[PDB]
Amino acid sequence: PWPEARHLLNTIAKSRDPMKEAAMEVGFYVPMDYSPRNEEKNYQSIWQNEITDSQRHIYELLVQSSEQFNNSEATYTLSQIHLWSQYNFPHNMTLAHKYLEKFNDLTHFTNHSAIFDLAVMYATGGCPQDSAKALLYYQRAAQLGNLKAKQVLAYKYYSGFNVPRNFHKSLVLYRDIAEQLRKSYSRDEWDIVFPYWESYNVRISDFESGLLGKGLNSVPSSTVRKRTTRDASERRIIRIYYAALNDYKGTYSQSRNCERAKNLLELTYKEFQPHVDNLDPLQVFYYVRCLQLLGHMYFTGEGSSKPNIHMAEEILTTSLEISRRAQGPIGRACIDLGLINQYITNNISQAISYYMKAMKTQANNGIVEFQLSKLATSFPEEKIGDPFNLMETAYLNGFIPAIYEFAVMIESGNSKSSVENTAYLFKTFVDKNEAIMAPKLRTAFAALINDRSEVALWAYSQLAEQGYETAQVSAAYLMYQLPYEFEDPPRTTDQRKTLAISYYTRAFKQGNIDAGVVAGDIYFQMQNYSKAMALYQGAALKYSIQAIWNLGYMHEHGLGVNRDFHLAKRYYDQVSEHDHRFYLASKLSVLKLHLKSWLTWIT
Amino acid sequence: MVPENRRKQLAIFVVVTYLLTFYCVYSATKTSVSFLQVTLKLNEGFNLMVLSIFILLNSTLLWQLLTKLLFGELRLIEHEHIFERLPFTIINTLFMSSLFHERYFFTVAFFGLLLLYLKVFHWILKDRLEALLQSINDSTTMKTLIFSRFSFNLVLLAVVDYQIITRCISSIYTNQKSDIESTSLYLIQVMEFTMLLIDLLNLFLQTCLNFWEFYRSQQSEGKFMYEKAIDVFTRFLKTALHLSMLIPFRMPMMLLKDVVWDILALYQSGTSLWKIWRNN
Repeated sequence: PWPEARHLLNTIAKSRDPMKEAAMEVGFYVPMDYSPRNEEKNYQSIWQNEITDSQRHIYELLVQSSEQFNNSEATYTLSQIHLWSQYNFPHNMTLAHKYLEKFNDLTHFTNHSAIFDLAVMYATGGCPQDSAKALLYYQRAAQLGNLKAKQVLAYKYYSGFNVPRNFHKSLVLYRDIAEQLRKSYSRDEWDIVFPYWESYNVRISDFESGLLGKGLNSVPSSTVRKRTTRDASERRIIRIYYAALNDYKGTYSQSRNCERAKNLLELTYKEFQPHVDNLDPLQVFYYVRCLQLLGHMYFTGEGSSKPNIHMAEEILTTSLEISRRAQGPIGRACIDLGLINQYITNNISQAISYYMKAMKTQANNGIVEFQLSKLATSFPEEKIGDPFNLMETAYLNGFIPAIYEFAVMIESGNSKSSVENTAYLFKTFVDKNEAIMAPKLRTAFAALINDRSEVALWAYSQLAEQGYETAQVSAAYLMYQLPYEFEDPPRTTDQRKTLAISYYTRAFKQGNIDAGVVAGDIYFQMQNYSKAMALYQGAALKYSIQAIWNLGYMHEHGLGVNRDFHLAKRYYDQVSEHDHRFYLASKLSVLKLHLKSWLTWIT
Repeated sequence: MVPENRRKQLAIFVVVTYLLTFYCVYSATKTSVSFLQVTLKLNEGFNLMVLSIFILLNSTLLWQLLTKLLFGELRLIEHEHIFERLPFTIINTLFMSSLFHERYFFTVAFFGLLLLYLKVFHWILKDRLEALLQSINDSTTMKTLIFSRFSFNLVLLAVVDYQIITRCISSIYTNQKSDIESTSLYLIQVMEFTMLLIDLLNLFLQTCLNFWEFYRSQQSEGKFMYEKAIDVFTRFLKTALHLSMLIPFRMPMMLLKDVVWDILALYQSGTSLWKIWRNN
């Protein structure tokens, strides 16, 4: 029965990620609490009304094929439907578990994706959790050579979580993963221009207010790109340039579209070329900026079938000439010029000149130092800096292949090669390449902004194990957010909270701050009062204001420590000092303290 | 003073003020996470202005009731004196408050409002003295009881100003810190307070002079001579303290503003001194 099943399934288009369809021509809701009864009843209603009868027929014949015959191939697809909620079917967390169980019985530990997902479900206790089976499955999935498995094992051994700490195994695994990832790239993309894959590494809950409040969180908000912006003829150039830019660098709600921007740039350049002379005051600036952008787009080849090297070079020389008067920015233009004449043509001296003329610019990120280091390695008699210093600069700036080359150089030589540093480097590289390891962030956002919330929890939970602190905070926040005061706390189960606490804790220990505060507040709500002091002190040590004030608050009441008002007023002075705007609050708190003091003096 | 329709407008104002402040507090509350966040929210401009309005109104009401308690009911002459002399000192407080920028915002207006209440009290006390002099009755003597009431008012003002000036000079001596601007502010408060104190001393000497005159007339030269003598004496005390305090600091603006009127008063004192030479 499976052949016709497939022939029908070929006609549903499992999922539409709206970030892309929004490129042809907002916000979302997160839930606050959780209850299996509500989920089950919503599931019943969805099965009752929403599903179309053709879906009924295909799904029922799928069930039949998966139950009668151990088809071992309808099993997997039904699994993926029920788990990632594709083909307009809803999320169930137990049916997926049962079907993965049957699949793993069938394949006898031979298909690694299923093994990985099963290990995740055994370590999260979503369905109780037990680390032993989880670690065994991670080992078995490393055997077959699954990447994410090796990565999560490395992250586990490197953070000391759930097992004793070890740097040797982590370094070995990270070197292996970096080797494979380097092998995954071609020579052109690695040398000439790096493929531009959109980043969705952002944490959730920054489009909204934030964590633990507004203007109170120490770590800066992380939303790198969202709809960049800033009267008849004048505003025309600003509008057209911003249209081009926002259409090139894709946003979070709307992904990128290239051919539109290409046609637009071509048209505007061809129509504005003859009489550029009269745009002297400011329009020349954005005009030459548009020229630079269009030239880079010609050179790379995106939005077209193939790059046009000669046209790009001509337009680039013209734009440079125009920039010479009014001395506009020359970063990307000279960068790309140096790039072309180094590999396309073999004229190297002019390339060195262009590089040295563009080194101190701002638009360069890491490419220049990389090219200079490689060239000095190929021809050392040029007396052009020191390659080690070039690699240090590049790595400190944030160029991806620079990380790998710098790691190789620093391990091959002494140069203070502590194993910790090498491990940290390789881990940063693996985490940051982000194009083969964690592609599911895009899928996660897609599922999020079409209201399918649970599957987003699943995806971020799977990622969080891989070490992406951003995934950790996003998952934890989706499982528990801090409630507005004078309002009931969330109504979720205990297991949900005892998982969220661990996620927040690891997120804190990775380097983030706010997670520590929210973890302390969670322990507070659960009325531990014992470990709370630990986390709050760990947050205070890094100059977190809310943590200080809360430590003062917990000291002054009898919980834990017993009413040492002296240290209470001391901490209130601490918080009043460390910042300015919060004077009034610390003072009013000390005033309430003194008031309690006098009312006790009465008795 | 207070017309009935003005009292109605006052009722409207106070109730709408309380409504506004409670609504804004509740709004800022329910949309917050912790106390500290709602504090940072209240510190925002608009709600800050609303709370300042509330504080100002309640403080003025408290002060008005305290005035009712101390001076009982005010006469029309006193009220006219107030309505006439207020704006000069009000603009002077505006000058000294705008002398210091956003850094010194709250405590400046605090102490300015305090000293404003004090100078108003001083003027009312002076005019009440002048009334007591006009309405004086010789059917009884200047008994220790009526004199005790009046001098009790006087010594209340004297002691409160003395405690404040001593607290402030102690704070100045203790805090020889980097914020010398705050110490200068404190010394400006001291200057105003001691000007008020010298007003107290002058009026007190005038009262004792009149009481000793009463004493001599009941039991047993022109009093104007000794009156002018004490007035120029107190003016000398002012000028001496003003110089001895403002020179140390080396202030460019308050110095000249005070000393120009000081030397005009000194010109008048030289005239009165020549009159004394005439009667000498």
